[PDB]
Amino acid sequence: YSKIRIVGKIDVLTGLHIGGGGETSMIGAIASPVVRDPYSRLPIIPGSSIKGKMRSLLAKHIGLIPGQKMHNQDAPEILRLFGSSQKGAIQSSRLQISDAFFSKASQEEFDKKDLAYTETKFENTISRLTAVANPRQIERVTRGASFDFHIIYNVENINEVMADFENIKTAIHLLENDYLGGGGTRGNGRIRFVIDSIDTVVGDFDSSNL
Amino acid sequence: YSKIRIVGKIDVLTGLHIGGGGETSMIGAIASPVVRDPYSRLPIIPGSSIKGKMRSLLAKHIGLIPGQKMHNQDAPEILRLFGSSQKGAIQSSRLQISDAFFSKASQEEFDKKDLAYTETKFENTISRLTAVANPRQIERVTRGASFDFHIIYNVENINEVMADFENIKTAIHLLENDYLGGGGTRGNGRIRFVIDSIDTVVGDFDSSNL
Amino acid sequence: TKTGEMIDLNFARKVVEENKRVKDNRGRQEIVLFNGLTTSKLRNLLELINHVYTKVYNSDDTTLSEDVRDELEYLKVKFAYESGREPAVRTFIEKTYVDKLVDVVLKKNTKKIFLDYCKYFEALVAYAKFYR
Amino acid sequence: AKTKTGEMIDLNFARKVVEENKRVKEIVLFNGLTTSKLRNLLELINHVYTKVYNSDDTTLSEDVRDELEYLKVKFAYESGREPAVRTFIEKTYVDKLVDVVLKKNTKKIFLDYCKYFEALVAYAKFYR
Amino acid sequence: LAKTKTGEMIDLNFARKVVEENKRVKDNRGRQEIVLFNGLTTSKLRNLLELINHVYTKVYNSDDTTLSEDVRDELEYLKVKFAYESGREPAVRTFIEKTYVDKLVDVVLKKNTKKIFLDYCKYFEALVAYAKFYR
RNA sequence: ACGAGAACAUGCGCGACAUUCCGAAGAACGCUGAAGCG
RNA sequence: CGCUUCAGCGUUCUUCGGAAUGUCGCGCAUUGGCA
Repeated sequence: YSKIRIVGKIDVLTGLHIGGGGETSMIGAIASPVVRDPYSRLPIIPGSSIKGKMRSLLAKHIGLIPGQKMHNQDAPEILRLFGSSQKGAIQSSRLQISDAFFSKASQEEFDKKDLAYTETKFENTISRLTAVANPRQIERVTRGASFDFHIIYNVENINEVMADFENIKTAIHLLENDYLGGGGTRGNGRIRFVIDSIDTVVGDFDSSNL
Repeated sequence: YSKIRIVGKIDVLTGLHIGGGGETSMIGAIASPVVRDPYSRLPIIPGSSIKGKMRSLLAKHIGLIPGQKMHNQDAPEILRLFGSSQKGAIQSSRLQISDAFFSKASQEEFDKKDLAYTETKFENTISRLTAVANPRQIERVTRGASFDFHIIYNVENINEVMADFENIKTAIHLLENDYLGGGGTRGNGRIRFVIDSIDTVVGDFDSSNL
Repeated sequence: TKTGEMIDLNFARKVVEENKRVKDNRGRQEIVLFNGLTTSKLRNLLELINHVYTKVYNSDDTTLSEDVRDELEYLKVKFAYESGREPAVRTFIEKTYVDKLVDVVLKKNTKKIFLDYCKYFEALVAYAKFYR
Repeated sequence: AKTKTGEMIDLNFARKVVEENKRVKEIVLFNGLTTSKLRNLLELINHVYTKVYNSDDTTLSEDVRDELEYLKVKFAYESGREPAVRTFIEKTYVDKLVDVVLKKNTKKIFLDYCKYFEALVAYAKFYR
Repeated sequence: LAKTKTGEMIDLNFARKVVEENKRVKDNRGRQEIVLFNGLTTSKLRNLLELINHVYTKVYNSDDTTLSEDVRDELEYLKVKFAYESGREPAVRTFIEKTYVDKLVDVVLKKNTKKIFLDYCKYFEALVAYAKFYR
């Protein structure tokens, strides 16, 4: 049983909005905030969001069975990688994607420019019959910000590690060619992955090739 | 499952004003600033603004049902290409138009000619009876500025790609004639779209004919 | 408030309603607030308040930073400017005492009192929109 | 507390008032009130409810009283923006009950008001 | 921002002080004829404001806190224009001498900082607003 | 010289598995830097 | 030989849905029972 740790950075190419509720604001002020780490008050990328987007893109790429209704019906590779809960076929999740935190280098870089990590984008909706604008203010993480991720891969079967990491590479390529968070169809959340180190923290598995 | 990437350039024939609130204005100064990328403090064209103008233009072109209250009520081609949120008919947006940032080539060209990125224009409204005028100053993006866009197209249905790209080109032709951002009745927002390359970044689809 | 009245959200409601006048014209009611104060001017004042409120809310310390204090000084100058340009705005400022409140928040120099004033302004604009 | 014509405010009255307003057309509540505006008001009362829930003292603190005052302000603002929200607020007497909760100044009365609001939302969902 | 003569502070409150000190009723023909700075009209104030506004927006578009040499030369020409306008009209001269504006722009050049220039523009804007309010 | 005398209601056991707070949404609508001419 | 007035105004300030679901809900050993 081995544990390989993937560590790198998520660079915000286009302003990133991951919605987090529970905020009351003044009339006319920010309407939709972003998810933030309460202790630091700095924007965060939840591991739930990364895992969900990667799993959804990978399942789309491998294929969706006609009339699929649940996530446990995904392809066997996806169930092997991200986990499963099917009755009688519970498969453990080899990928444990963690919350991506605001990088300290990016924080110091923004403090260099006297720039706020979050920008308030001003948008509106033009009605189709009245043509009257409806204004909204969406918080986004400023472009040029980096989040350092942390992923753990559990080597349960030695044979399938190469195929699993090939699927992880495909999923990360899809996510780079896709968006993260909300509003991405309208130009939000475009990211880039910069992998820093893939190493076997636990066990004697050989992660040099990966 | 294929992702196609379209990258090109948006060049402003006339001054462009896409506004962004949250800025206090000194008396006699820019009352309505343009939207700018916080990092570089450079003008930017929002992905949402391009998508909304394109979708609106395409919807008017195809046609509108009488009393069309909602955007979810649209032509099937618009609903498929730009998405939907109709209850029970939640479609997916095959367009991922993104923020068009200020090009580095045009930025260096402006720095050569000692040109500010944004011009300031003096306007006023004169009462047609009292002949009393109220003046204003508007900020607009200097003509000849360039913005490079990045549109991702998802191939949800392989057979429909030709029709969807025909609709995309129709929307581009409409938006190039129409204005963008500030009112074009006043001549603000004239733009030009020049595509650089079309290529399927992910998948096995053939985008050469596109 | 003058006369021993206490500034409050109910104070905002009573200020808006007592200045409210039906002023029926051609059999059609035309509600006027503070001698014909339009809602666009209130929204401009509320936009100033929104910017200062965002600046102070993104801050951490209860004691206002000099940047917030500078905005409050600018807000008083903006209130004076708008008072002069439109008589209705001057009437609104003198009734609400919002300019006096900006001096009071500066003396408090704390985020809680600012937030209260922000809520007072919100009450002013909300009741103006409701009674319209 | 109590409404006009001496009726009693309770979860039974929440069901009753959601039913009397309920008009068949689609099921219309309070002349066009949508689930989204109701959930926005529920978000406001949920923020105040979390504030009070975390606390243990029965007497309502100053901050939650100011929260209730701002709740009344938001009620007025939403009534001004939308006719249906105004109709809902006047028919269910939610702002009046906010005044009553402020008068009583105890955790029990605020929790009962939260239960009444939640019952209004629940029966609105049920009767649609 | 800066300090004027006798160590007096230059603030927006002091802008109100300056505008009210030169504010007198001087009613004529039974009608109030508000006089600011001995006949200074709003038009001259607004012209001076616009002179400020040009370099204001020029600095606002800039990112670096240090005033570029373009801003330095713009402020030198601003001093030239203020002197010329003061010479042209006695009211403008009275306004300039009472408001210490040229001293303020010299201090702005001395500091060579964006913040000081902003504060100077805000003080000029305050003066204009107060004048509009009291008129 | 108490139906009594001892006698652990105990041992092993992760509240856990699958889950993108998303979907749809142009900060835009109208607005001659202009009027008088001393 | 310029001068004066005007410096922004009126108007939208979010909307519409989803508000958790599915799975397990004690098992075993001793007591019991049967041999």
